[PDB]
Amino acid sequence: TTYADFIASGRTGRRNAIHD
Amino acid sequence: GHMGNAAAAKKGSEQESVKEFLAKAKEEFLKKWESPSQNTAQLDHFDRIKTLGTGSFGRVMLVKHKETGNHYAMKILDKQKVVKLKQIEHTLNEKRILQAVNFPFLVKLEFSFKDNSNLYMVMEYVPGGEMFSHLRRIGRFSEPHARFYAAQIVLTFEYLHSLDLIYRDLKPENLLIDQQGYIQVTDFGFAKRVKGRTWTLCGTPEYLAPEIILSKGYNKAVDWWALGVLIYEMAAGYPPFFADQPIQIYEKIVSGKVRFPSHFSSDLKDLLRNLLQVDLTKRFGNLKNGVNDIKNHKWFATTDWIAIYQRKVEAPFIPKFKGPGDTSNFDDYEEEEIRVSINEKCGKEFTEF
Ligand SMILES: Cc1cncc2cccc(S(=O)(=O)N3CCCNCC3)c12
Repeated sequence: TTYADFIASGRTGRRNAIHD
Repeated sequence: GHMGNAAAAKKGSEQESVKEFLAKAKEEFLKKWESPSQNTAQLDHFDRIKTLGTGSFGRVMLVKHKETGNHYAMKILDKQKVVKLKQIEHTLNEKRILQAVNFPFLVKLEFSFKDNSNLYMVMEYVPGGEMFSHLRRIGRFSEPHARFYAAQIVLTFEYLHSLDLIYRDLKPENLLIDQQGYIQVTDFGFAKRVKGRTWTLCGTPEYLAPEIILSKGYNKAVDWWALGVLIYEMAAGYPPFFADQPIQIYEKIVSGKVRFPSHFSSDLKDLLRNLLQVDLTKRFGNLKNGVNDIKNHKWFATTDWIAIYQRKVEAPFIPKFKGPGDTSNFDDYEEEEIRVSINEKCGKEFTEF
């Protein structure tokens, strides 16, 4: 499912801006 | 047509009143922008309580003002670190914007000062936590709940854009919830006051508009794209474009394809297709009718824009609050001393702070 794909992305936590 | 005479007259009058409000708001902003406040407190005026957030910028601490007893959020930046990270202009710009704006959903800077080692911005304490935390915990927000927050962002961008400020830093991590359940926008380092185009690659991958990714000159329409990302993420629980690595995210963003959960209403999907529009000549918020294409969209038909502005709408969610100084809606962080060198660091660079 799309939700499972989101979990699999590894990007479920707080996201950094490009400069960080 | 879609509106009868009474509704059309009421909408017309409302839109004219927005113009009148914004003209006054710009006059007020420009006075403060040209004569900024400074050195309005000092460190020993506050007791430091707890660290509420950290980042490359430094930290934010809950503090208590000794004389008044009021709690505040104090952002502490190490001047030498700001220099090393090439953030001088952004840091000065954030403080200058914060002291000049005034809007119910923009955090208020109450004091600022500096010492030998650090810069300090003391802002109202917003106790409800980051939207991010609540969204990940609840999973997703209902469409009415997402709409309540979205309306506040629409009004806030309408205000900022009237001042020629592009915001560029929208995401749930950067939106706080106050004690009444309304949104506070806090971060302004990457905002820029320009009337036309700008070119910097900045922001967070999931929220970048295609024209930023493609290294084009871009304008305030990037904020309306980002609103589409935010509304989608609030209502779905995950953003419209994600992947393991930023490069793959960028490929999806520029593709012109977006897919929706089956529970999204048709009105929501229509709004999102018009905000997440790769073609700038077609993106809502970037057309002749401006913000009105968004405010008058069917998905917002139940939104009373003035009542949101006046904060008279009952919020769908009230964060836990046990009293002033409650920090339970923020994370825990290791507490580090705040050191003040006996020698001034980076005085020239931060003269204007
Ligand atoms: C805790 C806090 C609580 N009341 C007011 C604040 C004002 C500014 C910043 C924060 S923050 O959440 O650390 N934060 C830092 C940068 C990350 N984006 C969100 C803003 C506040």
